[PDB]
Amino acid sequence: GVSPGGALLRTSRMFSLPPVIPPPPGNKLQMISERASATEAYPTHQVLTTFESSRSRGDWGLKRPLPLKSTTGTTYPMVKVKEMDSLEQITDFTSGTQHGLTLKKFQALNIPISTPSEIRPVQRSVFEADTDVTAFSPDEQIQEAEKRWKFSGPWLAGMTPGEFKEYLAKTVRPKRAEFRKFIQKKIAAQKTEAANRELQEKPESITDDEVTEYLRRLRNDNQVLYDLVGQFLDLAPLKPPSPYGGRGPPITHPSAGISYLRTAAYLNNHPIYGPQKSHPPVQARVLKPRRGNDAKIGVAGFVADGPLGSVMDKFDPSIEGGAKLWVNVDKATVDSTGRVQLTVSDAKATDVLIAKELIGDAREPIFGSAPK
Amino acid sequence: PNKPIRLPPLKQLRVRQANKAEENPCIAVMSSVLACWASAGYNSAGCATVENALRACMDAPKPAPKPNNTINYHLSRFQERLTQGKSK
Amino acid sequence: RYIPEQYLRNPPSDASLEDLMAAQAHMGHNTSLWNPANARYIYGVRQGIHIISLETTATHLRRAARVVEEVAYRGGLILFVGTRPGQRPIVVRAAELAKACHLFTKWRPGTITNREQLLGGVPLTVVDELDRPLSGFEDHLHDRRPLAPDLVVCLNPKENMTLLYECSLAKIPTIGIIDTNTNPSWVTYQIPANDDSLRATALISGVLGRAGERGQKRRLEAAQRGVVTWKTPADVQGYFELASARAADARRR
Amino acid sequence: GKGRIFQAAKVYQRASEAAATNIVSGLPPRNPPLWLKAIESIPPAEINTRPYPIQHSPPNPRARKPRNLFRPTKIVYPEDELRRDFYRDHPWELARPRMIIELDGKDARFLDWSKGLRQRGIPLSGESVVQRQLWLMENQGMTKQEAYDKARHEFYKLRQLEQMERRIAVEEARMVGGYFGKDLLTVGMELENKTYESWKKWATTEIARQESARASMY
Amino acid sequence: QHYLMPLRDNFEQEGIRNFLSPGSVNMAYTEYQTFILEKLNALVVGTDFEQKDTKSIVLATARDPELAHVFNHASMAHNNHFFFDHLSPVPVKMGDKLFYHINENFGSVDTLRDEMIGTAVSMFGPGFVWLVRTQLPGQPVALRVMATYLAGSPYPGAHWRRQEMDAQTSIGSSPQGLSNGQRFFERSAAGFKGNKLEPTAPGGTDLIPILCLNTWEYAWLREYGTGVGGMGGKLAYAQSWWNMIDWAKVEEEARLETRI
Amino acid sequence: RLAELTPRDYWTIEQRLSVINDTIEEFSTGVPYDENIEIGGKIRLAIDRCFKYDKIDEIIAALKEEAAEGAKGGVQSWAKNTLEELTQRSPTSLHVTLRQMRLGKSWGIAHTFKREHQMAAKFMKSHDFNEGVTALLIDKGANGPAKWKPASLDEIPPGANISEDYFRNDPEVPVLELLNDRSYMQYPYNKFGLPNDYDVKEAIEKGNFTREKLIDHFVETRRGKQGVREAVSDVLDRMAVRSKGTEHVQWKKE
RNA sequence: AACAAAAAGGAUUAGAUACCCCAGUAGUCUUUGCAGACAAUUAUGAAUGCCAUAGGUUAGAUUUUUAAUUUAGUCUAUAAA
Ligand SMILES: [K+]
Ligand SMILES: [K+]
Ligand SMILES: [Mg+2]
Ligand SMILES: [Mg+2]
Ligand SMILES: [Mg+2]
Ligand SMILES: [Mg+2]
Ligand SMILES: [Mg+2]
Ligand SMILES: [Mg+2]
Ligand SMILES: [Mg+2]
Repeated sequence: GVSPGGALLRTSRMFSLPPVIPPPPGNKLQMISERASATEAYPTHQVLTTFESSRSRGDWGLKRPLPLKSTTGTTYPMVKVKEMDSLEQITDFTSGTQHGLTLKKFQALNIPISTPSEIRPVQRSVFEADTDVTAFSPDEQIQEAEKRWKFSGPWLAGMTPGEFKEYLAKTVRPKRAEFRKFIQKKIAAQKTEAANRELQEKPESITDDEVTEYLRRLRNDNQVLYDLVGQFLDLAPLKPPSPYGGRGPPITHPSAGISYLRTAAYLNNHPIYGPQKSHPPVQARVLKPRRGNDAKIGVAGFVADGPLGSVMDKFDPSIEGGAKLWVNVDKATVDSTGRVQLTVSDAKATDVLIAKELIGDAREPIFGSAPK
Repeated sequence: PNKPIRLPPLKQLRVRQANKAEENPCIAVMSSVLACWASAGYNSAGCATVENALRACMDAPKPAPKPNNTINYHLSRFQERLTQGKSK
Repeated sequence: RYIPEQYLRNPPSDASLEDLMAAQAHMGHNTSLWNPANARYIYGVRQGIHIISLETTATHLRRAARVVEEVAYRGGLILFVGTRPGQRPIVVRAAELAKACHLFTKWRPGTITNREQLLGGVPLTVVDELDRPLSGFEDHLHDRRPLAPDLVVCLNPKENMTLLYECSLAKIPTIGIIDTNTNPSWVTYQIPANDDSLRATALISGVLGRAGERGQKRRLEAAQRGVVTWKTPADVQGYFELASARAADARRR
Repeated sequence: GKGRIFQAAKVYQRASEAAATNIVSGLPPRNPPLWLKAIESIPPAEINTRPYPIQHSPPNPRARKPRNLFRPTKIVYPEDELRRDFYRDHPWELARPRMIIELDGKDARFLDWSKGLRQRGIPLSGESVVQRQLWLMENQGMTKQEAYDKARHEFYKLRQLEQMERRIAVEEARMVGGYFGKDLLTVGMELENKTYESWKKWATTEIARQESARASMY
Repeated sequence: QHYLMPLRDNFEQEGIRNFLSPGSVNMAYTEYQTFILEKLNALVVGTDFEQKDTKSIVLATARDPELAHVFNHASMAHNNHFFFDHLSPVPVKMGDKLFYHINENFGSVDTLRDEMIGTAVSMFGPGFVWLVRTQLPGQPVALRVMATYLAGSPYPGAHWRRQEMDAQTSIGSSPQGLSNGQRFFERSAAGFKGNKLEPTAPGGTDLIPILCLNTWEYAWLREYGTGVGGMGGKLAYAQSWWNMIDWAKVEEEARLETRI
Repeated sequence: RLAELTPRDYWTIEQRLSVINDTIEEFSTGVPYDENIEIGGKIRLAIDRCFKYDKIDEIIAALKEEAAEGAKGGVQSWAKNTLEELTQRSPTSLHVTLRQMRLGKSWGIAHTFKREHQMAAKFMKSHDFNEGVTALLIDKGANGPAKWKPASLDEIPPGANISEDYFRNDPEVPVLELLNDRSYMQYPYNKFGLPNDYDVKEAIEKGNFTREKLIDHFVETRRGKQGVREAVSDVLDRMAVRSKGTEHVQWKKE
């Protein structure tokens, strides 16, 4: 019954703009700044592009054409729109290269994302048919639920004392009746197990008496109870009797849609030298030197801890442009908060020399001149 | 804490002192000279370097005025859009 | 299937829903900065702005296009008014097609109600069925008062309301692009659409330009067959009466 | 009343009457304006008549004294819920630029989601996943999660090959004497140098400022 | 979207009588160009190149490494159709002006014949062999032969991806190895830093590809076979191709300055 | 919008219709982009080659040829399907129906209704009508297919004309008395629809248009009526020959 | 305790009851009554039905609680009037 004009808008490109997702979650009790805000952990608005011809006119498929002062001249045309029409009759926009190019930088490292491992390194891919699964069935047993990553219930350890009370009085309290039915289904199957077995050599599931007594038998073994309660509220397992239980489930996909590579078990064949041992190094910056009990380094837009090891010790104003060292990214993963934590590992000497050779800035060429 | 209010309809949105008011520098230098005279004394020896600094300013040429800050022009543009409107 | 300067090199005769939606002719203003009066064209609310119904735009656009055609078919003087940074090429092109007058700057208040002073020195001429000068009206082009547009086609009624008021004050029909926050009672024929878009304005103006062009064509085709689709205006008509009076004296005297 | 009495809707009525008779009683009325006959049979449309707007969602049946009856309603589709879910699971999918500038508007004519994610005219993005998800959920009678899993997994495989081509493309190109320009990584670091040096200057100045400002405390 | 277009003289339905059967031309152009374009469309389905022509994509999408994979499909589609727009249903007689100039740069029509053919087999890889017209500010128009590995653009605006030398066997420890090695790095270092090794006139008019020869496997692996026994094979494919060159059209693109 | 229209009392009936026609075209959303003319091209040509005779026997005989495999027309599927439906209806109605199609082309609108009354009055006494209606709508298709008094057209011998009987008004049924006396031979204003063959023909006999210049003539006269370009193109694909190249276009009939 | 009409002193001033100053009693406060006047004001009696929006704000409610709907108040700026 939709009108033809209303049927075109449903599939229009503008109507496809995703809603502004909540910002990257941070500690609920901090002193965040209000007037000034730095770049976020992950993007929140959709980045836009246009044709080189339509950009010279300021046409971005928006309400009105954007100004040419800050929208033309750059190589990569990227822009974010906070409001298509604000109270000032202007499209409140801003450059989107902060996050747009950071994705391109990270995708130039050629590194997959793997599930974190407690401290024999085992980098298991995130995109697998055994772990990456959201759909389920009620009949499924508790064990497979650990594999999942998208739980409907909240994380108890993460919730604040106020949020916890609200959850109890608005999600758990008005569920006793339904929970009683859930037990009946379990008790029903229990009666069928003995019958089926003896028959080799289900009931209507309506017994309000066994249920009450069934819960009094589990008061001495709280473990099996929580195991059952976690299935009715879809809570992330917390006790070892494990995966991502230290910081809780990932609010997003374990890869967070930043890289879709499954493994890095490849050897880039170099033209002259041949198949190299490790991956090409990457130059990074130095932020917050040791002399804060750790050093921060900027590896392709992201901030990660320095390798476990001058340069990191003290700051040096004389160095122009700042201290820049080469380094190899070993492992990358997404924490519960959504940040992209990189296991930056010190690079080798030959790798840097080989990689600089193509750039043409290598002081001494390994090819030919090198006698030994 | 509440957020900044939406200004009522004003005749003209502007700032009185568009450009900062520059304070005569050595008026402070004179204060130091006067201070030393109070503590040390008028016909003393430690006041030489301070008194000589006061003579240095008057001889030195005054700086040139800064370029006007065009802030009232942009405020007049977005007045009707930022506030409730204009009144007359 | 899309060139930026396609609405100028070859504007379309009629604009379909796709063309109007592709030109952002439905992006209304913010929900807060709306005019409840023109809630008859709004379709819904998305992205915090009012969505103008695509069908409502096409219907009013075709209607206005018919108005421009007839007025040009009856020898009317049309005026295309677009006063914005990037609307100069759009208005000039539309005028060429419809053989009309353009205006891409701040309309001087009092050019219709006080035309005697403003448009005093601008020269005029006298044409005929086939739009060619008629020698013999030299004395009439000095006592004649300036002209007024028989139809104004505004592309930003919200900005310039002094022009549209003189049109209603001087009994002149008008056409305008009414946005979500523009009063629809300022113009005679509304065209609910997005006026802040330089791509929709080029489309709407192109369609109206073709209308005038098609109208002018019919008029000239009917003039070559000895069928004039317009009679002498009242002003010039009076001169003929005076001409015979002065000529009558020569006959007797 | 800051407004003015507009009569743009009555230009024909007023003009038609003024041209009915002559001001000099006892003479034939002069010819009317040239536009009077052009819009004779085209009366203006009705304006300023608040109708019942289109209801895009069931109105609250419990409200006994409803307000805002003449207010346009919000447009919500079933996709909105799905788009929010997906893009929250893949926040870095928003860094992939997406053009919302329609070319001709005829982009929904060749979209058949029964084939797969890849379609004609639209790029592989979260939207294709949602539309594909919605299709499976409706036609194939799948659940929200089930349809989400299937379509989502196809999205991954298509993105993996895309990233593999880039690496293999540049690598293979150099095997036959192919050289490229400055990669994005190197360029990014260069710009930081120019910006970091500017910060050093400002820091040095303000540092010296405080030192000179500390001499006055004593 | 980029869509396949017809061939010059209805070769899709009939094909060249003595060079390629209709079936071979079908699999070579209609069933391959379509595949390449299908991939190309998916790559530029939502970028600035959604409406750009193949050549514009080639030149524009050349230096940037991140878009290397787009260059291949775009360039391949261009070169492929560039190779079919120079054949003819019947052999054409070489133009006089062209015939003369050829001898002045290669010595004879047969000298150039065996050079291009010889270069093909020498490559032992899929590539395109061109016939380029070189010109400099004061130097007269001079022709030369160029070999492009896999997808290689002969134009000077795509020098980054010229791919004229296989680094595998052309860079060793011998005297030639070191020489080739230096050039390889000299180009990379120059290109990376933005320096220009060889000045080129604006508009890329120094080099104008006149004729081409597709040596890819799919083109000839069917009609001429594997080539075991020398009967047919890649060699014969190049030979037969030399008889269908539309020398008339070749002369037109040459645009030789009147000097006779 | 139709309510806003206020015509003048001195406007001719033609003017009033013109205003509405132009107003109804303001709400046109455009014909579908994929749906093609169903009865057009081949199928349309087949209809003119099998529905020009005055006897059902000849008509069905022609369809059988088209249905027979290898027919030049290429409408075999349509032809076969059509026959299946023609052999499932009352044979009496077919003869009677076709009879008035040839006689109704010369009657007036007023005379038509008067004859149809007497014509329909004899159908109430007929057996087919009382049987078909009862066996279809009333029974809701129960008891299987209806049973016409003549089982099939084959039963009706060639030399027998059953059509004539109905076309004889009886004195028992009084002549229909209409509410007025207005009448005519052809519709006064039936030109609002898409151009048909009559319009395209007239245009060619009064002009020197080309294959592409003729389409623009109709698109201009109707000023963008949806489907004019497609309709006119179809007419020029069935009854238009390239007699003098692109210079002129003539009809195939000649 | 403090403040402070009155009474009184010191100044100012042409004169100074005054304004200013040193001090100072009723009174202000507590309990029980009288008294009933106020710019006791929103210069707008109380109450009911009804009329288009926007930006804040107060106490709640609902929700995909991020941010939007919504009930009852309050205050700015407007449309029709
Ligand atoms: K006193
Ligand atoms: K309020
Ligand atoms: Mg606007
Ligand atoms: Mg006191
Ligand atoms: Mg009392
Ligand atoms: Mg009081
Ligand atoms: Mg009272
Ligand atoms: Mg209050
Ligand atoms: Mg007020």
